[PDB]
Amino acid sequence: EEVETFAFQAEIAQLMSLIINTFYSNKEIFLRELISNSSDALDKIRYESLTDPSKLDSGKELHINLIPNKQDRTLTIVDTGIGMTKADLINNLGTIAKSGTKAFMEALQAGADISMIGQFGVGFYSAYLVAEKVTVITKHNDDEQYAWESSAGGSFTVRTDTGEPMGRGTKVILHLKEDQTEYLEERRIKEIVKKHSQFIGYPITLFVEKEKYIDQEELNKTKPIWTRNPDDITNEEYGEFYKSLTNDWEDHLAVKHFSVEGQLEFRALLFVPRRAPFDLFENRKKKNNIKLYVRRVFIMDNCEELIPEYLNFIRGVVDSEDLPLNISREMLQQSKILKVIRKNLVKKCLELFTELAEDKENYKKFYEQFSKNIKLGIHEDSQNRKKLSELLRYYTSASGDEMVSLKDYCTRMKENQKHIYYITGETKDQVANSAFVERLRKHGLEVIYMIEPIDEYCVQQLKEFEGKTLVSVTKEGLELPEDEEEKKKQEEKKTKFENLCKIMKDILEKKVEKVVVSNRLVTSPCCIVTSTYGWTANMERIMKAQALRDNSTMGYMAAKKHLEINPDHSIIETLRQKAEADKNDKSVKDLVILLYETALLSSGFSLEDPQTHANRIYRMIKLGLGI
Amino acid sequence: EEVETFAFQAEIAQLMSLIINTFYSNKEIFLRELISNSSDALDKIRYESLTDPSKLDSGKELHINLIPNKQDRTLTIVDTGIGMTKADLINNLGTIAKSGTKAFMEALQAGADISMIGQFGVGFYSAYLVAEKVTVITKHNDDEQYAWESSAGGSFTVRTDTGEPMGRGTKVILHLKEDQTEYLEERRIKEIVKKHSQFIGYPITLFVEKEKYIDQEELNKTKPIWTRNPDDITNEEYGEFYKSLTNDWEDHLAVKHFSVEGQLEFRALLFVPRRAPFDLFENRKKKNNIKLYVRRVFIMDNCEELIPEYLNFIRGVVDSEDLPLNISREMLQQSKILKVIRKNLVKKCLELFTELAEDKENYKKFYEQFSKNIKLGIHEDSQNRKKLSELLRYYTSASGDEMVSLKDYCTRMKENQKHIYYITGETKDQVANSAFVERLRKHGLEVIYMIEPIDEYCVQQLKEFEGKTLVSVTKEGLELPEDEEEKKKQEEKKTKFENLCKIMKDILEKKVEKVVVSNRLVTSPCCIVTSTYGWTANMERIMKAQALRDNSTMGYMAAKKHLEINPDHSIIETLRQKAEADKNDKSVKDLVILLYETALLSSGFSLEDPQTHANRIYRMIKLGLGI
Amino acid sequence: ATLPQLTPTLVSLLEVIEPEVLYAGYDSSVPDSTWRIMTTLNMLGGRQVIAAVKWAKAIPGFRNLHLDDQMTLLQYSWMSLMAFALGWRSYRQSSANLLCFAPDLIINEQRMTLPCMYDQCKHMLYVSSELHRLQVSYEEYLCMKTLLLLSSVPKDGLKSQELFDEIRMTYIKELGKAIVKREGNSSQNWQRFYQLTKLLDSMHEVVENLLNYCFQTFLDKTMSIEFPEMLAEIITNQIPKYSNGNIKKLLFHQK
Amino acid sequence: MQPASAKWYDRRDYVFIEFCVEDSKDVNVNFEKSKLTFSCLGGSDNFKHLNEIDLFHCIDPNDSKHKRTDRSILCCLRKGESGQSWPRLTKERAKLNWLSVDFNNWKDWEDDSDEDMSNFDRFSEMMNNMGGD
Ligand SMILES: Nc1ncnc2c1ncn2[C@@H]1O[C@H](COP(=O)(O)OP(=O)(O)OP(=O)(O)O)[C@@H](O)[C@H]1O
Ligand SMILES: Nc1ncnc2c1ncn2[C@@H]1O[C@H](COP(=O)(O)OP(=O)(O)OP(=O)(O)O)[C@@H](O)[C@H]1O
Ligand SMILES: C[C@@H]1C[C@H]2[C@@H]3CCC4=CC(=O)C=C[C@]4(C)[C@@]3(F)[C@@H](O)C[C@]2(C)[C@@]1(O)C(=O)CO
Ligand SMILES: [Mg+2]
Ligand SMILES: [Mg+2]
Repeated sequence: EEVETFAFQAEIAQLMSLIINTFYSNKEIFLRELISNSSDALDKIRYESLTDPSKLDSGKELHINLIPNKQDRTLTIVDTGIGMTKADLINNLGTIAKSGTKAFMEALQAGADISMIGQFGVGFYSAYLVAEKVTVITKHNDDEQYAWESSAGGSFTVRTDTGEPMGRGTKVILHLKEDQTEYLEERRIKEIVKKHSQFIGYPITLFVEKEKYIDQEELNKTKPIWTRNPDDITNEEYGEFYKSLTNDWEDHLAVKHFSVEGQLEFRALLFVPRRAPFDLFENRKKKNNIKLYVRRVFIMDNCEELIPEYLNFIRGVVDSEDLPLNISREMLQQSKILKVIRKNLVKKCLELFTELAEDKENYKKFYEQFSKNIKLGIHEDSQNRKKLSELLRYYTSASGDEMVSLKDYCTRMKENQKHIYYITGETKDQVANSAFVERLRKHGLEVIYMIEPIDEYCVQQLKEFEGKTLVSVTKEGLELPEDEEEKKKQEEKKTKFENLCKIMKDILEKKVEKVVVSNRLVTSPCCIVTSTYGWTANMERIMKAQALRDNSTMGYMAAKKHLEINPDHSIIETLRQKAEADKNDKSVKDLVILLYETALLSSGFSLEDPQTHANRIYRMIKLGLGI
Repeated sequence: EEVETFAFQAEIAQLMSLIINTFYSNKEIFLRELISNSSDALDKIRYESLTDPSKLDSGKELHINLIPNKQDRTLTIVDTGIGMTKADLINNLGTIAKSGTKAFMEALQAGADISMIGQFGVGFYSAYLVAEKVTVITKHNDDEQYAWESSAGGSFTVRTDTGEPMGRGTKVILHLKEDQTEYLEERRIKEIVKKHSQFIGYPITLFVEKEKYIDQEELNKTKPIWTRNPDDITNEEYGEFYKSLTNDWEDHLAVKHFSVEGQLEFRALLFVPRRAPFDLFENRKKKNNIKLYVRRVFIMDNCEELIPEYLNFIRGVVDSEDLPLNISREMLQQSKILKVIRKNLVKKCLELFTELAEDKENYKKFYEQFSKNIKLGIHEDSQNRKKLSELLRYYTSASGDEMVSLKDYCTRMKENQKHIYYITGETKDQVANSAFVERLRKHGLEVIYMIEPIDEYCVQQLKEFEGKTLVSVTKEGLELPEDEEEKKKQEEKKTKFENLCKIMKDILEKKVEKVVVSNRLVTSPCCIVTSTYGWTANMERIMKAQALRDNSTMGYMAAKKHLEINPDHSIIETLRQKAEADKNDKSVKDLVILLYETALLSSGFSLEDPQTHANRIYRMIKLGLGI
Repeated sequence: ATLPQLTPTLVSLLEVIEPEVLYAGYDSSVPDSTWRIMTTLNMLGGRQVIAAVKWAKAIPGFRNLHLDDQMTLLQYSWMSLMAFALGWRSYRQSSANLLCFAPDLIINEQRMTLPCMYDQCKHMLYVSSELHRLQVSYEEYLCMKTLLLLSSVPKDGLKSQELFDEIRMTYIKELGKAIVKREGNSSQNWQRFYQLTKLLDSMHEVVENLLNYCFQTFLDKTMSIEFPEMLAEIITNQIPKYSNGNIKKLLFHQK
Repeated sequence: MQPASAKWYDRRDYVFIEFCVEDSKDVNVNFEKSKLTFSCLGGSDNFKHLNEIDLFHCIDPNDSKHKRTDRSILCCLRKGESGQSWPRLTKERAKLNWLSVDFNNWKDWEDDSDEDMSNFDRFSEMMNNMGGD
């Protein structure tokens, strides 16, 4: 056979068009591209000066200037960086995918501490997103000053410059399109720089005509500090960084600074604010506050993948030297990366909270603002429930006004306790004075008060703590450590009241699953408890009010109500006597219903048709008044 | 002066590497791209055959075949389209960003009805995301069969083929990398084709060896129908399309098919399902079941930009001939476009709902499943709030079991009604039998019953309907269409009960704002209403249960309670007499508290410390029983 | 205002839905007889199945299946579901040697003398023993029970087949969650998966044997074994489908 | 001479290094228990390349191989100890300017977390693995 061999070619005209029209979605990024090129130019000269100081004889100040001109629609960017020789000017701005920066880095001897941005070779051309024409003036230490010019028409020109000498450096002039003039506004420039390029090692100064004189404002006043060794940073320094980062006035509450080494590497700063913002979980569109940077240029922010929602109050920065960025440099090619970053960020946040917890006063401040986030995390994060649970604090029947940990509870358990007891409800007082704890209190058993709606979702996922199960005192089957004599007496009581249990069930019909004799009450005649599984009275009332709910399921899902009788109450005993004397006594029937409704309310259930209930009360009043 | 002129260059090696390593985030798209190329090839031959039928003498079938081979670890795509001449293999595959498809289109006389997919000239090289060598065999009607081969090493070769003739067509053979063998699986291929290319106009057949024959299965069996004139599509045709698209076992409830012409053009199909999906609200990852296609190729889905959340039950397709896409063809440039599309989709959805509402019982079916979505839309969408309000249906005190519109309510209003009366609450009966509507019923006034938690949000935006304001019957003061004689009687009653009111106020210090004489009760003794601002009893009940809520505002929006007295109630008259006779009579203090607490149960409030209430009752019981 | 949501897990919803234990209503003064016992159980079984229907209808996503498919799935698997309910009750009160059909109807080896209980109980006991061996949790139990409902389909497919499979996947994931929360090495979570999965597949065998027996007592009117009408109808309708191989058994593990 | 640029990644059993020399000539790869040496002439200018890599952890040179294509030279090294973590390729921690991670083929393979178990394809693999328990 005969086989012909060809080299690959490219069509320059279409290539230029694609760069301009299909690579970038946000026109303003052209400014960060030009700034990034400038910081590289400055690093190159700085690097060379390390071994040959004469390199800076042409000028020692390394900085970036931005000079808009509304009188002639241009924007000029000025560097004092290394510049380009005629040959470099032609090869690098002249060639679509040539990167001088990349070549430089490859040429460098390891371990030079240099990190530059610019491996693609395409980016200068983003200037044409807003510019009609671009003019570049350059002076290199080894050559004459030259001017490059192009409208991206497939050609460009080079001539020897005749203007003022720059000493060393570059000047890039964008001749702007008439319909892209907001870029000449002081406000707009500041917004762009602040968002994308504020963490640049060289100062950036904006030159603005005002009434005349030209003002000179440095924009990048805050240094990245996450690049410093953590042990050399004081709290005051972290605080100032934090404030300028978050536009707070208040200081930070807590901070971690750490790094991850390995095939995938990064550094990060995580801050806990002193007050929860006021929009958590309501904003809905804004999800986390962790910004991701590569070789300190901003890449992305509102990324759901970096942090689980329960940690959406952490403010912070993640910075990596090497990530697989997209051609636009606005995203990553490998989403699998985010998963790893997330595993590590979560792990460290939990360490911070654990450490914070050792400072009792600061922990109290923290918990008061973010306890909902912890509880949410327990509900959703199955991996860390074990650790999150140790951060919980609750009021208990024995804590007065302090909130205590589950471990603290455990240290006070009696030898015969096998369970951790708790009650859920609407308020601290409704639960504290509840009938459901009358015996537990009598016996000196401590009960945990859980009074936030979120507690219903949280406790459901806890089940056990350090081997002790959790027991709701509003459920059937509550067991207390008990004496033999008492157990025998309870059996006798169950037997003698069997007849009311039957009669009352017959009267109540479907209003109750069963009627039993109580072992948890002391002074209240009765109460209503729910079945072991599933919903309790509080879960039920909560589910009924979530608004965006399936109404068709509420016809199946309801708490199963059991009525318990206090065998030693005087109402119950006279009731037993009457009920046995006449099973159809109207008086009995009315009393049973009244007790049921009363118990139902005190037990936390909404009362269906409260008007009927009220009418019974009104009749009692009328009787008392002789009406 | 002397100015040199230069042309732009490449750096083919770097360009090739960017295309392969930086442009595409996924890999599955290599199939997407190769199929799209075949589609263009097929359209080109089809088009030419329209004026010269001899062009199909070489073959009449226009189709695409996919043939994985696990022994060779290759994947072959076979086309029957126009093919390439030696010159084209070299110019089109050997030149980056050259596009034959684009040139073809430019050379056509408008308005030829051909619309091809392809402009950029780089998609072919996505083949190297999974290959290894790529071999292309072509046969064009005007030339010999040739084989092109490359491994993207900077060069490629061309030789005259010697193997089996194809007649007419293109064969692309991808050798696969050792770890890319997942793309040879039947399952994986089907998933990819369905996701991206199910609406390609030519049939695609997958050839898979099975126990000892090749199973030939067509994948793209369903035609896009949105391209057809709406008047030519029967409901049955929409039905089958719909089921194929959604996998429902039943037809859509309603469909709207429309198009938009202008500087932005598109066609779309929007379907309303017969059943709300379970997890409609609850699935937080999938929202907005509207897919966006460009020139019948899938671009994106699950985008928050296309339609409001409250219309997320609508299934559908938007297909646009000329949107400006990103180089990856995964996202749209100029995202502001999506706002226009959104504006149009919403108004057309509302148009459809209105049409359904105008004359069908099917509207009841619709409403039964999606009334929540309408109400939510009222809460969030202010621009369409008026339209949305007419889609609401409610039970009223005069509708029996029918739900009626606000227009129907208006139709039946008395000549003296300047207001639309409504009540909110927990259940239909709890509301219907409420004390708050006793007098309104006496006068024959209709009251709207709102019993879903979502309603409490809806009513905060609806202030009036057709100029008639909405008034809650549980608020501080009602205007009733009373007679003049009735008005003076009300004044007489206020006067005689003034002393009682001040006495009760002192007894109830900080439990009420004031005690006043009622103009809304008939048979019930007192009840509790709330101040004009802020929350109603039902709103408070709901807000307390939202879990992810800021508790600090509970003492702010709580609103205040007012107790209203029925001056003609026998309890109240007895009370007035006693209270005036002795202000400090203990039995008065006790009666007043009991009435207060009872009033809170009839009105929608929880009691604080309900145990106290229960104890008051237990004492009444004990007295009745002689204990 | 805004409306942020927080939802319960499927497992907790299943905990709510799960029906109560029914009493047999057996008069304990009545002497043992093989047919008296079986009749009592059949009448109980009737009540349990009725409840099972109500139960299934409440399962999230089930309701959106074509109604005909819902009925089909219930009939095809009703025996599997009952075997699990029995398993659970015996395991939880184990007593490895007793079957807990109902409170009151607790059957020991000396009561389990019916020729079928002297034979077929080996399978009923097997299920209890396996739940015991693996120390199955309640949440795992509920997840598995739900999957049994979805284990048998017509060989010709369901009218709403795509949805059926989506639902099946949902419950599969829930199982896994119930396993994972037990903590331990990831390989242990996979072993446990594997083992529970094997247990589910093994119930097809259990059911097959029990049904063969059932059909025989159902049809053989020689014995005084009565059935509630509902079961009799179900049994009648399933015998000819069963016998023709028209029912496809789904397995997690092929072998 | 200059080093060729290269990318790397790994898996439980193997370490992969790709030397990015297009149109290579005279490729010589020396696999030693603790060291990898690459030598290549190549590209349009016949530039001489040399890469001496002192490895992080030992390999089995008798189960190591390479394949030259027109686009690149891929070397596959067998880890001396299966499951060994390789946070870096080399023994020393100095960054080498010419070496980077091949993120497109990077995988967090040392991750056996309880992701959704099914994931039917992942699942099936795991059931086949548990089938060997
Ligand atoms: N202000 C400058 N001073 C000196 N050299 C410059 C300047 N701007 C650009 N260059 C040269 O032009 C080349 C091309 O830069 P360009 O911004 O187009 O690509 P890049 O930075 O290499 O790629 P990327 O798109 O990844 O940023 C650089 O590699 C550099 O050699
Ligand atoms: N199967 C084929 N049959 C005939 N010609 C083909 C085939 N595949 C590719 N070509 C030719 O090669 C050219 C390059 O195609 P490629 O897919 O790289 O780019 P494109 O489709 O033009 O661009 P895009 O990235 O926008 O899809 C086409 O314009 C076409 O002329
Ligand atoms: C061996 C079979 C299997 C039995 C059943 C197994 C499952 C089951 C569990 C219960 O908790 C109550 C009843 C049932 C549903 C059942 F116990 C009875 O119905 C009788 C039954 C069909 C059977 O005993 C007969 O065939 C009797 O004719
Ligand atoms: Mg650059
Ligand atoms: Mg193409």
